[PDB]
Amino acid sequence: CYGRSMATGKLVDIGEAVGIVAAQSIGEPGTQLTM
Amino acid sequence: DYEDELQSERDYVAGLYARLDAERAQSQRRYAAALREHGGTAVERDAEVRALAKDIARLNVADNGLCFGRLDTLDDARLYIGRLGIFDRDNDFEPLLLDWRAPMARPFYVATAANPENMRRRRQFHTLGRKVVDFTDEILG
Amino acid sequence: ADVLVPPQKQEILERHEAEADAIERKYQRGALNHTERNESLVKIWQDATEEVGKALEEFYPADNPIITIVKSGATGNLTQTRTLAGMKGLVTNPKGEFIPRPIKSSFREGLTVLEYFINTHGARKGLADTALRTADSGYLTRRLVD
Amino acid sequence: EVVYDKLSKRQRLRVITHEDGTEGVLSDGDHVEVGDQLMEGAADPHEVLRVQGPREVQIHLVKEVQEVYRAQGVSIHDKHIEVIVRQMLRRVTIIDSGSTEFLPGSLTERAEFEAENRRVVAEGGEPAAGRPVLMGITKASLATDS
Repeated sequence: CYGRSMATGKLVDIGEAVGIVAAQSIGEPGTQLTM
Repeated sequence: DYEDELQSERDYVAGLYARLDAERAQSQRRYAAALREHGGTAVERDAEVRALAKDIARLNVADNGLCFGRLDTLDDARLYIGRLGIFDRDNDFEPLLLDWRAPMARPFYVATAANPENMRRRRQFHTLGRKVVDFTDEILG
Repeated sequence: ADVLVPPQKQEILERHEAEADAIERKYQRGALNHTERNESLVKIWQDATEEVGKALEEFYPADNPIITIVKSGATGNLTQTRTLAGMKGLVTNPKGEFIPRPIKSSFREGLTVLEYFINTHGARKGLADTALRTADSGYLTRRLVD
Repeated sequence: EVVYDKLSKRQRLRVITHEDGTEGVLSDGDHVEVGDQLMEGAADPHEVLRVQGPREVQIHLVKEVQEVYRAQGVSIHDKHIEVIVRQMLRRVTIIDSGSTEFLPGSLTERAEFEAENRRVVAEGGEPAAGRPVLMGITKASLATDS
């Protein structure tokens, strides 16, 4: 259901902490937005 | 007579809507461009965003009930009283519309039948949607 | 020598100065509110700035290093080139609203005393707001992680 | 005839712009379908959840969150956003407690609500009744059992 891991281009391995990856991906470009 | 005058008023007011729509579209295009590829420092980008949003809001609020009615004058003027001030740039910024919050459009509510502010005839628009259902006039002097 | 100035700049500035003088003539008679006049001048000078930017983009030869850097995608953008060789344009006061007096001179030819003085507001605001930007981003990231 | 009372004059109505209809702006007598936005603006996620079920709030939240980054020059895959959206919709709210051990007025996960209903229907015969509830990041985080 998660699909391929964007960082590796292959099906996500068992045990990947996708929650941390998603949080970091959402938060990294945070400083580039308007306030 | 009355029908022809109503048609002319509808045509002019439709032109006013056309100008409003063109300005709103330009503002929306500039806002969209500034959101994505402004380029520079964040403060200027935010200021541009806020200014474009303010312009969009002020133009958008005026879509419904754009004009309240004509205000003829004895001084050979053709003032139109509405929600916003609109000027034709190519005509040395000829006022096509005057906001009733402006001072030049003050008499609309101050002048009376026995105390005319050099005005000739005051018109009321029964606005509904994108056109006026009809109008009712009052003669002052 | 590589920072060229378009020859069309002066005529555009003169035409828009005539337009600004017309707006000033109209305002005093009471046909426009203060905010109406301010936003009208802002719109006029934004049009002037975009026209100057178009002229600058068309004038520069494709092989100029300044445009070569931008067009190749290495770094920078056309707005920086405009404010460098074209015109700085409108600037904002501390409250975030545009000052109706534009910065005609570019950094290539040098700003006057008052143009430089009013240019400081935006830089100070950005340098002050960077810390809050970082703090807000960190807070959002922390909540999303949690 | 469902009414909306306190709508302020500071807003504008819906637009459609069908290929042949050329509606313009809806004023009166027009027809709209369930879930269509009436007044231009930002919709309420809870209203969307109630009107259009739980699937639609997923799409609405994902799309609205994406639009900001997409329009501000940031590319993030939809899976990252929907991972958080999934956590935002883990729990359901109970109208009144049945034979289950749950006390009323509490928020519980579907993996618990459905399991307890299925276990109590065999003997208790009174499964709990509830509805989906959308939660914020903070409330969802503070509800952890650990």
